[PDB]
Amino acid sequence: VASAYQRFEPRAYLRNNYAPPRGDLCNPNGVGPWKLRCLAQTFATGEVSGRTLIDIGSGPTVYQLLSACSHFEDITMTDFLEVNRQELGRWLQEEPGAFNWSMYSQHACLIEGKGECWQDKERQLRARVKRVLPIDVHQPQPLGAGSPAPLPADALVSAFCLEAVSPDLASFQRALDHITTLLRPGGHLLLIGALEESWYLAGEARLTVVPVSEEEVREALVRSGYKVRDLRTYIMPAHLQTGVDDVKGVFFAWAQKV
Ligand SMILES: Nc1ncnc2c1ncn2[C@@H]1O[C@H](CSCC[C@H](N)C(=O)O)[C@@H](O)[C@H]1O
Ligand SMILES: N[C@H]1CCc2ccccc2[C@@H]1O
Repeated sequence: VASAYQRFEPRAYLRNNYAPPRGDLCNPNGVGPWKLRCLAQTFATGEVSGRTLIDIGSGPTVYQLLSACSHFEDITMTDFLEVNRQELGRWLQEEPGAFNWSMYSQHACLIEGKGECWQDKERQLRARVKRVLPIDVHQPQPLGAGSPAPLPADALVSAFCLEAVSPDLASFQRALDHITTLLRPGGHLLLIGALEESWYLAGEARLTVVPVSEEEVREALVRSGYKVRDLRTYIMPAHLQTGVDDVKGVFFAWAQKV
């Protein structure tokens, strides 16, 4: 798969998944509002706390950290591609042509409901993201040996990565074992991913995906040494079925390392 991700277009991917219709957060029944709600509700329990946190396979997105950022002071974002990391930095610095995550930032404020303004939220996130590093979940030591990243992390967040870089179940399983080592025993893992998806586009690139079920994700979290605190499913409605992929649903898992 690694070679397929070489033709990956960050802007095409962002437009396919974070721009209307999926990027229209006005409909409370959309996938965006759901993902944000899961993340928000989870961090609102105050069980996922700590000093450091790592985002595995950040890609060119930041929504996966909006609620998280206020509970951890050292945030590490990662990704296998220079192009993505470049895109991340473009938003982190507020340079020209960064992607606009304001609609997302705003809804995270809505959902959390602490009266915070979206600029302060975006400001906090940009402040707590200390670094954007390269990563390969396939290497049994994903980040490397002398990674500038604090290890082990207190928590982990990963959205649409593992199943999007694994040819089959076993690879998905090992990939989890790999990143799972980056997590402190007792730490927390927040995994978001596609259910029963087998491909999705990113411009000229056509990525292969491993179709997984909710049950298969659960058993994989256990086999990796986690206590599944929560695991819910979102069924992709017709209006959000657009051709950019064949995803059937989206899963959210809150897992704690034994
Ligand atoms: N071997 C590998 N290990 C880790 N990440 C990889 C990888 N191969 C590709 N990736 C990256 O995994 C990402 C999958 S797309 C997911 C993007 C983002 N997390 C979101 O929620 O939308 C891409 O950014 C891709 O570059
Ligand atoms: N990889 C894709 C899979 C389908 C999907 C659906 C809603 C939100 C994100 C995504 C992933 O980026």
